[PDB]
Amino acid sequence: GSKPYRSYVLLALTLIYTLNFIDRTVITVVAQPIINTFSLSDAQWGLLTGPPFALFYALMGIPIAMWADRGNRVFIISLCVIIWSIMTVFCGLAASFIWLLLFRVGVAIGEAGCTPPANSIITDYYPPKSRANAIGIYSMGVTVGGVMAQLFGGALAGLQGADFGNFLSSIGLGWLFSGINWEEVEGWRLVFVIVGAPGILVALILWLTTREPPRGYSDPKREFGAKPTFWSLSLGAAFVAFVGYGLISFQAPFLMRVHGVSVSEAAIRYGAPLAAVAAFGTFLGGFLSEKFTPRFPAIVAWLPGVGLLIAIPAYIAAFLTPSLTMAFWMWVIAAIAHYAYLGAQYTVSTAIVSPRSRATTVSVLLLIVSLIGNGLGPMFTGMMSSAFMGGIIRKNGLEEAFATFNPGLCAGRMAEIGEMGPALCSAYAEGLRQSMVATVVFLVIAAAFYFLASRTFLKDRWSPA
Repeated sequence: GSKPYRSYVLLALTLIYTLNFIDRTVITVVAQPIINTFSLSDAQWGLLTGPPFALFYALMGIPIAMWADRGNRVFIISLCVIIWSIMTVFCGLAASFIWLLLFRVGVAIGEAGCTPPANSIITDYYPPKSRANAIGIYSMGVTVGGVMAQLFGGALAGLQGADFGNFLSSIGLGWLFSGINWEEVEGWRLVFVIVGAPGILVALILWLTTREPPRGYSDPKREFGAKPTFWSLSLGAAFVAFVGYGLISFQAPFLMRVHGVSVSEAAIRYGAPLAAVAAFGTFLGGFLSEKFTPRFPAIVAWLPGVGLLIAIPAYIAAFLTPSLTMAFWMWVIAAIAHYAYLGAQYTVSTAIVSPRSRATTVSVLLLIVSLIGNGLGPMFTGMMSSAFMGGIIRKNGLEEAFATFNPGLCAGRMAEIGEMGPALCSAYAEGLRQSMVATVVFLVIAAAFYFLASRTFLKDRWSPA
């Protein structure tokens, strides 16, 4: 590399990764908007925000990783950056739920090929003396990306299509002003397009300015599978992630339906704070695992899963509370406890395997936590929400009214729904509220696995003696 040049390459890659997480998570900011537009079932929203990232890892990251090792240059990143940028603007342009769902899978496929190349890139650029600093910096893209998604998404939502159309026209793009009724363009479309578009320019800049480092350069010169502790730590993390993904996927719809916050406020005043908090708890739980190991590992107050068990009431309080102020603060407490156990299980998994094998140990564990947590979490939370609403409709005989239900009318056009419109809106709020509570009860399943891990830990532990 070179004293400031490789630092530029590192910044470029970290920015890509931040943008990767911006595109990935901004979908949760504009949830209810997309739902209103297509009159989607919460079951459908869970489907859109869950299983499509079965293609992110299991069916694409493993292929692309192999491609990077025996493949081509920086091109692979800049190619993927364009793919998931294009697919993100196509989401803005989606005609229907299935088109939206297809484009989303495209984003997933594109993002699969971000980090595996970027790790190799950094590794060859950086000397072992400082590879870990570089990679830690790069990793910050997740935290920054999560918080930026809630900030940029929040800001861009509530931009009127008319506003954007005037802007485009004023900067010389009347080729887009003509043919589009900007007054009827939904804000969530501008979010997707404004967010995804500039990534193509970014990809081009990366490709022009970042040189493919020589493989292995660095000029400044699977035993876990046999262990029950590993599979326990994996499942408990997949259930901690399950709840996290479920909740994030419906976080803003909840806050809107139940407390009447605007899309922007949902994302700016709650979304981005809680994202930071969730990262904070994640780092904290790994830190505490490292700090408090006085020749005593798997550290945790006796009855290991009890910290998760504390998060469950804090969560349930937040959901059931009529004060939004207490909702936020209880949620902050609950996220800290909750995401702590995420980082704790990450650290402990490296305690049961030889150093040479920690990479593949964490890789498998994260594949598991993705497929199960991201793949099922939102889908459970959606289905239960739809189902819990169903039960209200049955109990109150709302079926006839519901047949003409369109979530969007709840905003201010409840009379237009019919005689039982307000009933249906409260059912729409309560179905989700009840599912949010059901969701976090899965932290019982998670705590159960954490306990099971502590039972087999000291047999499966790794010691250098």
